[PDB]
Amino acid sequence: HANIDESKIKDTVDDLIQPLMQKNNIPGMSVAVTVNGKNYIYNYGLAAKQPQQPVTENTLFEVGSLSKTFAATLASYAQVSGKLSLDQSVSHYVPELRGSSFDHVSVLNVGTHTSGLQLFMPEDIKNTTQLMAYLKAWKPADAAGTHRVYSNIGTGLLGMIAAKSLGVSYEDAIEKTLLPQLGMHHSYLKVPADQMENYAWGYNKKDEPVHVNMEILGNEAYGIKTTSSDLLRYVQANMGQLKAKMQQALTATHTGYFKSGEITQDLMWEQLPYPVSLPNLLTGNDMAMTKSVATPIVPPLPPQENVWINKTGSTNGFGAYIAFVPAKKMGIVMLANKNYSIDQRVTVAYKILSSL
Repeated sequence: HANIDESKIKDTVDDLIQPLMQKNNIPGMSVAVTVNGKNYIYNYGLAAKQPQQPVTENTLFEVGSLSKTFAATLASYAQVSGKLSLDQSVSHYVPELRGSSFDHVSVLNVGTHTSGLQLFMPEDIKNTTQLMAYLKAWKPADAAGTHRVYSNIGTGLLGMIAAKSLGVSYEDAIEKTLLPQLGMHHSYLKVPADQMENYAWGYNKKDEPVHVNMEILGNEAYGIKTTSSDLLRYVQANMGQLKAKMQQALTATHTGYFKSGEITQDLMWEQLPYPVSLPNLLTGNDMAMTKSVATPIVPPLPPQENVWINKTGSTNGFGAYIAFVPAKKMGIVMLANKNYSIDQRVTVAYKILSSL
């Protein structure tokens, strides 16, 4: 249609996403954009190849490490409810780690990837007893609070501590409290039977259909399955656009606690100044697997409007990205059932938001 922006936006998104899916052999995608208070959802391709099933408004994707921001939101909710202090040590909340290295690791450290815990849970840890034995014996290579090492284990502790401070399991905290209060009714840690037909298959490097296997503390770090529509609601809630403790909690996760390279590290969210240069955005999204120096921001930077806030997420079979700019009330969710390179996710999102 002439003189309407939904047709302009669809043209921009189609022109970027269709060649992206072709050249990377991505079976299906959903892209959700919010601007000017309006929501636009674009679906492409196949949720499953055999039997064939299209991506629909109801399609659930694994979001991988986007899940970390829900653990942060829960910790922030516990903090605004008076149940959790981020500067206290991890062993203050987990008494079985009293006398270990976690006497000198704060909850803020695990919420900002500055504890020094490694990226991946050791593969032979499968129950709580083995987990506690590992954590009691662990020692970081540098003092907690000096370096940033992106960590699934640290995120797991953040979520576990937040849930315990609220008196519930993490799964209960997310599925019975957090997601319902956000109005995200088609977001799950465990997909129910009536939604299994909507659960897209992921396609791995060998193009085999795969679903993520949930291991210990996995819900906190990589467990969320959701629709692009529910995640767009999450983005809008993070920008204060929807109809008080929960809004306070969402906003407070945007507090800036450490500088590392080009990014400001918030509570799991990461941010860059806006307007953002694409080179710095690409550099800031290439920090997933290496150690970097981390410098505290004290007093912490309050949640800002004039910033680009983002998070990548991946599993073996899926690739996701969220970015939003509160000053412009604009945001994007990109979900795919193949794990394609982060530089391509970020570049497409930059091009789409810059077109608005």
